[PDB]
Amino acid sequence: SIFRCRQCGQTISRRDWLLPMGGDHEHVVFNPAGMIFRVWCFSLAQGLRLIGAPSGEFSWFKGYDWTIALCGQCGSHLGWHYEGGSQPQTFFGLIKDRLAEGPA
Ligand SMILES: COc1cc(N)ccc1C(=O)N[C@H]1CCC(=O)NC1=O
Ligand SMILES: [Zn+2]
Repeated sequence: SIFRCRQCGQTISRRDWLLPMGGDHEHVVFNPAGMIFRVWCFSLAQGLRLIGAPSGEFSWFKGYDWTIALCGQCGSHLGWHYEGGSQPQTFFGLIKDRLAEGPA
């Protein structure tokens, strides 16, 4: 039911907050460095630190700009916050294998 940071246990999100963007909460993507991510979209998340200002470059999600989202506790890269778009205006794309799932 709750997702925590796999490295340190910081409280991050909830299964209840999964968001099906374009029909699926799961999206498999690669960046310009060829890294493949299995990204789960969430309407809401907490315990992150968003670093820098948003960028639209190479955005996986049409009409959204991204900011890097670290674990606010341990600084591990957990995904991205997306903003600037429509319906919803914002959401989080978190890297599923960087989270741990477990009880409330
Ligand atoms: C400018 O993107 C990068 C450049 C690099 N040299 C290395 C990595 C990234 C990177 O992971 N970009 C991601 C951000 C999220 C997004 O939606 N799409 C991406 O492609
Ligand atoms: Zn952490």
